[PDB]
Amino acid sequence: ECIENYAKVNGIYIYYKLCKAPEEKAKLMTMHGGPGMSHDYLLSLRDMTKEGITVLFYDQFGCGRSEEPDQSKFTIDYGVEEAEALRSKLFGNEKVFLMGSSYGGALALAYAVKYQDHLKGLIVSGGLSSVPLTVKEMNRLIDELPAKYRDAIKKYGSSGSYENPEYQEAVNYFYHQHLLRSEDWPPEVLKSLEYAERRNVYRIMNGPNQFTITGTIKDWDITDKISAIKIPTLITVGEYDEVTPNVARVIHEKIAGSELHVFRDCSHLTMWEDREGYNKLLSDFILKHL
Ligand SMILES: CC(C)C[C@H](N)C(=O)O
Repeated sequence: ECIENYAKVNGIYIYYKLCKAPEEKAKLMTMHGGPGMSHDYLLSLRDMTKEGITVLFYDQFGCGRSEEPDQSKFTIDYGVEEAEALRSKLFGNEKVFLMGSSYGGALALAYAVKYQDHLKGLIVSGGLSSVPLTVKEMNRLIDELPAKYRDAIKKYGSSGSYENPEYQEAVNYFYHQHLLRSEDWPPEVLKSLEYAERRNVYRIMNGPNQFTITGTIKDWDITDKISAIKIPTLITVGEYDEVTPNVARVIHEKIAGSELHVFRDCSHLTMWEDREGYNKLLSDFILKHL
Protein backbone atom coordinates (compact mmCIF):
# COMPACT_ATOMS: atom_id res chain seq x y z
CA GLU A 1 0.00 0.00 0.00
CA CYS A 2 0.91 3.69 0.19
CA ILE A 3 3.07 5.31 2.82
CA GLU A 4 1.33 7.61 5.32
CA ASN A 5 3.02 10.15 7.57
CA TYR A 6 3.10 13.68 8.94
CA ALA A 7 5.04 16.52 7.32
CA LYS A 8 5.94 19.67 9.29
CA VAL A 9 4.85 22.41 6.90
CA ASN A 10 4.89 26.07 7.97
CA GLY A 11 4.79 24.95 11.61
CA ILE A 12 1.81 22.64 11.41
CA TYR A 13 1.44 18.91 10.95
CA ILE A 14 0.10 18.03 7.49
CA TYR A 15 -0.95 14.45 6.73
CA TYR A 16 0.12 13.08 3.36
CA LYS A 17 -0.19 9.72 1.59
CA LEU A 18 2.39 8.94 -1.08
CA CYS A 19 1.52 6.04 -3.36
CA LYS A 20 4.66 5.23 -5.33
CA ALA A 21 4.36 3.57 -8.75
CA PRO A 22 6.54 0.53 -9.55
CA GLU A 23 8.34 1.89 -12.62
CA GLU A 24 7.97 5.58 -11.84
CA LYS A 25 7.64 7.83 -14.90
CA ALA A 26 6.46 10.94 -13.10
CA LYS A 27 4.96 12.25 -9.90
CA LEU A 28 1.44 13.63 -9.61
CA MET A 29 0.51 15.84 -6.65
CA THR A 30 -3.22 16.21 -5.88
CA MET A 31 -5.35 18.93 -4.27
CA HIS A 32 -8.75 17.92 -2.86
CA GLY A 33 -11.64 20.37 -2.88
CA GLY A 34 -14.18 21.79 -0.46
CA PRO A 35 -12.50 23.79 0.69
CA GLY A 36 -12.28 21.82 3.92
CA MET A 37 -12.83 18.28 2.72
CA SER A 38 -10.06 15.63 2.55
CA HIS A 39 -7.89 13.66 0.10
CA ASP A 40 -10.13 10.65 0.63
CA TYR A 41 -12.49 11.22 -2.26
CA LEU A 42 -9.59 11.46 -4.72
CA LEU A 43 -8.29 7.93 -3.84
CA SER A 44 -9.72 6.52 -7.06
CA LEU A 45 -6.78 8.22 -8.78
CA ARG A 46 -4.48 5.63 -7.16
CA ASP A 47 -5.17 3.36 -10.15
CA MET A 48 -2.66 5.46 -12.11
CA THR A 49 0.22 3.99 -10.12
CA LYS A 50 -0.20 1.01 -12.45
CA GLU A 51 0.54 3.39 -15.30
CA GLY A 52 3.90 4.32 -13.80
CA ILE A 53 2.50 7.45 -12.22
CA THR A 54 3.27 8.05 -8.55
CA VAL A 55 0.38 9.88 -6.83
CA LEU A 56 0.76 12.07 -3.76
CA PHE A 57 -2.34 12.73 -1.65
CA TYR A 58 -2.55 15.08 1.32
CA ASP A 59 -5.07 16.71 3.66
CA GLN A 60 -4.73 20.49 3.34
CA PHE A 61 -4.51 22.74 6.39
CA GLY A 62 -7.38 22.25 8.85
CA CYS A 63 -8.67 19.31 6.77
CA GLY A 64 -9.04 15.62 7.54
CA ARG A 65 -6.16 14.41 9.69
CA SER A 66 -4.10 17.59 9.32
CA GLU A 67 -3.69 20.31 11.94
CA GLU A 68 -5.59 23.58 11.77
CA PRO A 69 -3.51 26.81 11.62
CA ASP A 70 -4.68 30.20 12.92
CA GLN A 71 -7.98 31.28 11.31
CA SER A 72 -6.13 34.19 9.72
CA LYS A 73 -4.37 31.62 7.54
CA PHE A 74 -7.59 30.20 6.06
CA THR A 75 -6.83 31.51 2.58
CA ILE A 76 -6.05 30.13 -0.85
CA ASP A 77 -2.74 32.03 -0.77
CA TYR A 78 -1.65 30.12 2.32
CA GLY A 79 -2.80 26.87 0.74
CA VAL A 80 -0.49 27.61 -2.21
CA GLU A 81 2.57 28.18 0.01
CA GLU A 82 1.65 25.02 1.92
CA ALA A 83 1.53 22.98 -1.29
CA GLU A 84 4.92 24.34 -2.39
CA ALA A 85 6.52 23.80 1.02
CA LEU A 86 5.24 20.21 0.93
CA ARG A 87 6.44 19.59 -2.64
CA SER A 88 9.88 20.96 -1.79
CA LYS A 89 10.08 19.01 1.46
CA LEU A 90 9.12 15.72 -0.18
CA PHE A 91 10.59 15.97 -3.68
CA GLY A 92 13.09 18.80 -3.35
CA ASN A 93 13.80 20.32 -6.78
CA GLU A 94 11.99 17.65 -8.84
CA LYS A 95 9.27 19.05 -11.10
CA VAL A 96 5.89 17.37 -10.84
CA PHE A 97 2.39 17.32 -12.28
CA LEU A 98 -0.39 19.03 -10.26
CA MET A 99 -4.06 17.93 -10.25
CA GLY A 100 -6.87 19.73 -8.47
CA SER A 101 -10.57 19.00 -7.98
CA SER A 102 -13.12 21.86 -7.60
CA TYR A 103 -11.71 24.26 -5.00
CA GLY A 104 -8.57 22.15 -5.31
CA GLY A 105 -8.59 23.14 -8.98
CA ALA A 106 -8.76 26.77 -7.97
CA LEU A 107 -5.92 26.12 -5.53
CA ALA A 108 -4.02 24.38 -8.33
CA LEU A 109 -4.50 27.37 -10.65
CA ALA A 110 -3.35 29.77 -7.95
CA TYR A 111 -0.32 27.57 -7.39
CA ALA A 112 0.53 27.42 -11.11
CA VAL A 113 0.29 31.20 -11.47
CA LYS A 114 3.15 31.56 -9.00
CA TYR A 115 5.01 28.24 -9.16
CA GLN A 116 4.42 26.78 -12.63
CA ASP A 117 8.20 26.66 -12.91
CA HIS A 118 8.01 23.71 -10.49
CA LEU A 119 5.42 21.87 -12.59
CA LYS A 120 5.54 19.77 -15.75
CA GLY A 121 1.77 19.87 -16.25
CA LEU A 122 -1.57 20.86 -14.74
CA ILE A 123 -4.92 19.07 -14.42
CA VAL A 124 -8.09 20.83 -13.29
CA SER A 125 -11.27 18.77 -12.71
CA GLY A 126 -14.49 20.59 -11.94
CA GLY A 127 -12.25 23.50 -11.00
CA LEU A 128 -12.82 27.22 -11.25
CA SER A 129 -10.92 30.47 -11.68
CA SER A 130 -13.86 32.52 -10.42
CA VAL A 131 -16.07 31.95 -7.39
CA PRO A 132 -18.65 34.60 -8.47
CA LEU A 133 -19.05 32.88 -11.84
CA THR A 134 -19.35 29.48 -10.16
CA VAL A 135 -22.03 30.89 -7.88
CA LYS A 136 -23.93 32.41 -10.82
CA GLU A 137 -23.82 29.12 -12.71
CA MET A 138 -24.90 27.10 -9.66
CA ASN A 139 -27.85 29.48 -9.18
CA ARG A 140 -28.89 28.74 -12.76
CA LEU A 141 -28.84 25.02 -11.96
CA ILE A 142 -30.95 25.70 -8.88
CA ASP A 143 -33.57 27.42 -11.04
CA GLU A 144 -33.70 24.30 -13.22
CA LEU A 145 -34.64 22.16 -10.23
CA PRO A 146 -38.25 21.22 -9.53
CA ALA A 147 -40.29 24.10 -8.07
CA LYS A 148 -40.49 22.30 -4.71
CA TYR A 149 -36.70 22.03 -4.30
CA ARG A 150 -36.04 25.39 -5.91
CA ASP A 151 -38.35 27.14 -3.43
CA ALA A 152 -37.00 25.13 -0.50
CA ILE A 153 -33.44 26.30 -1.27
CA LYS A 154 -34.47 29.94 -1.61
CA LYS A 155 -36.94 29.96 1.28
CA TYR A 156 -34.89 28.11 3.92
CA GLY A 157 -31.55 29.12 2.45
CA SER A 158 -32.46 32.78 2.97
CA SER A 159 -33.57 32.11 6.55
CA GLY A 160 -30.44 30.10 7.27
CA SER A 161 -32.38 26.92 7.99
CA TYR A 162 -29.97 24.47 6.34
CA GLU A 163 -31.07 21.89 8.92
CA ASN A 164 -34.67 21.93 7.70
CA PRO A 165 -35.85 18.56 6.29
CA GLU A 166 -37.31 20.15 3.15
CA TYR A 167 -34.04 21.98 2.53
CA GLN A 168 -31.97 18.85 3.13
CA GLU A 169 -34.15 17.09 0.59
CA ALA A 170 -33.49 19.77 -2.02
CA VAL A 171 -29.75 19.60 -1.35
CA ASN A 172 -29.79 15.82 -1.73
CA TYR A 173 -31.61 16.06 -5.07
CA PHE A 174 -29.12 18.62 -6.31
CA TYR A 175 -26.12 16.50 -5.29
CA HIS A 176 -27.40 13.35 -6.98
CA GLN A 177 -27.79 15.50 -10.10
CA HIS A 178 -24.60 17.60 -10.10
CA LEU A 179 -22.29 16.21 -7.42
CA LEU A 180 -22.32 12.44 -7.81
CA ARG A 181 -25.03 11.29 -10.24
CA SER A 182 -27.50 8.67 -9.05
CA GLU A 183 -25.17 5.76 -8.33
CA ASP A 184 -23.73 4.06 -5.22
CA TRP A 185 -21.57 6.52 -3.26
CA PRO A 186 -18.27 4.95 -2.13
CA PRO A 187 -16.88 5.19 1.43
CA GLU A 188 -14.08 7.49 0.25
CA VAL A 189 -16.61 10.11 -0.80
CA LEU A 190 -18.71 9.88 2.35
CA LYS A 191 -15.58 10.20 4.49
CA SER A 192 -14.58 13.43 2.75
CA LEU A 193 -18.06 14.94 3.13
CA GLU A 194 -18.13 14.06 6.82
CA TYR A 195 -14.65 15.50 7.37
CA ALA A 196 -15.90 18.78 5.93
CA GLU A 197 -18.88 18.96 8.27
CA ARG A 198 -16.68 18.12 11.26
CA ARG A 199 -13.71 20.45 10.80
CA ASN A 200 -13.94 24.25 10.58
CA VAL A 201 -12.37 25.03 7.20
CA TYR A 202 -15.47 24.29 5.13
CA ARG A 203 -17.77 26.46 7.27
CA ILE A 204 -15.37 29.40 7.36
CA MET A 205 -13.90 29.29 3.84
CA ASN A 206 -16.70 27.73 1.82
CA GLY A 207 -20.07 27.70 3.54
CA PRO A 208 -23.03 25.40 4.43
CA ASN A 209 -23.14 23.27 1.27
CA GLN A 210 -21.79 22.90 -2.28
CA PHE A 211 -24.06 25.43 -3.99
CA THR A 212 -23.95 28.01 -1.19
CA ILE A 213 -20.56 29.76 -1.25
CA THR A 214 -20.91 32.53 1.32
CA GLY A 215 -17.51 31.87 2.84
CA THR A 216 -14.35 33.98 2.71
CA ILE A 217 -13.53 33.00 -0.87
CA LYS A 218 -16.86 34.35 -2.21
CA ASP A 219 -15.18 37.13 -4.17
CA TRP A 220 -12.07 35.20 -5.16
CA ASP A 221 -11.37 35.42 -8.90
CA ILE A 222 -8.04 35.02 -10.72
CA THR A 223 -9.37 34.56 -14.26
CA ASP A 224 -7.19 37.47 -15.36
CA LYS A 225 -4.04 35.78 -14.00
CA ILE A 226 -4.31 32.14 -15.13
CA SER A 227 -3.55 33.15 -18.69
CA ALA A 228 0.08 33.47 -17.52
CA ILE A 229 0.19 29.68 -17.21
CA LYS A 230 2.37 28.32 -19.99
CA ILE A 231 2.55 24.60 -19.17
CA PRO A 232 0.60 21.61 -20.58
CA THR A 233 -2.87 21.76 -19.06
CA LEU A 234 -5.76 19.29 -19.01
CA ILE A 235 -9.19 20.60 -18.00
CA THR A 236 -12.03 18.16 -17.29
CA VAL A 237 -15.63 18.79 -16.33
CA GLY A 238 -18.79 16.77 -16.11
CA GLU A 239 -21.76 17.31 -18.42
CA TYR A 240 -24.00 17.84 -15.35
CA ASP A 241 -21.16 19.17 -13.18
CA GLU A 242 -22.22 21.54 -10.36
CA VAL A 243 -19.25 23.62 -11.58
CA THR A 244 -20.58 23.89 -15.12
CA PRO A 245 -18.68 23.41 -18.38
CA ASN A 246 -19.16 27.18 -18.80
CA VAL A 247 -16.91 27.71 -15.78
CA ALA A 248 -14.44 25.21 -17.20
CA ARG A 249 -14.56 26.99 -20.57
CA VAL A 250 -13.40 30.23 -18.90
CA ILE A 251 -10.28 28.46 -17.65
CA HIS A 252 -9.71 26.71 -21.01
CA GLU A 253 -9.96 30.06 -22.87
CA LYS A 254 -7.22 31.66 -20.76
CA ILE A 255 -4.72 28.79 -20.86
CA ALA A 256 -3.15 28.51 -24.30
CA GLY A 257 -2.77 24.96 -25.57
CA SER A 258 -4.91 23.60 -22.75
CA GLU A 259 -7.28 20.74 -23.47
CA LEU A 260 -10.92 20.61 -22.40
CA HIS A 261 -12.83 17.37 -21.92
CA VAL A 262 -16.52 17.22 -20.96
CA PHE A 263 -17.52 13.84 -19.54
CA ARG A 264 -20.98 12.82 -20.69
CA ASP A 265 -23.36 11.31 -18.10
CA CYS A 266 -21.00 12.60 -15.41
CA SER A 267 -21.08 15.49 -12.94
CA HIS A 268 -18.60 16.75 -10.34
CA LEU A 269 -16.96 13.62 -8.94
CA THR A 270 -16.13 12.28 -12.39
CA MET A 271 -13.29 10.17 -10.97
CA TRP A 272 -15.95 7.90 -9.49
CA GLU A 273 -18.73 8.13 -12.11
CA ASP A 274 -16.32 7.12 -14.88
CA ARG A 275 -13.26 5.90 -12.97
CA GLU A 276 -11.69 4.01 -15.88
CA GLY A 277 -12.33 6.78 -18.38
CA TYR A 278 -11.08 9.47 -16.00
CA ASN A 279 -7.89 7.67 -14.94
CA LYS A 280 -7.19 6.71 -18.57
CA LEU A 281 -7.54 10.32 -19.75
CA LEU A 282 -5.28 11.72 -17.00
CA SER A 283 -2.63 9.03 -17.45
CA ASP A 284 -2.79 9.57 -21.22
CA PHE A 285 -2.18 13.30 -20.74
CA ILE A 286 0.61 12.79 -18.19
CA LEU A 287 2.49 10.18 -20.21
CA LYS A 288 2.50 12.40 -23.30
CA HIS A 289 4.15 15.29 -21.48
CA LEU A 290 7.23 13.81 -19.79
C1 LIG B 1 -18.44 25.22 -4.30
C2 LIG B 1 -16.99 25.02 -4.69
C3 LIG B 1 -16.07 25.35 -3.54
C4 LIG B 1 -16.81 23.57 -5.13
C5 LIG B 1 -16.95 22.41 -4.13
N1 LIG B 1 -17.67 22.83 -2.89
C6 LIG B 1 -15.58 21.84 -3.81
O1 LIG B 1 -14.60 22.61 -3.67
O2 LIG B 1 -15.52 20.60 -3.69
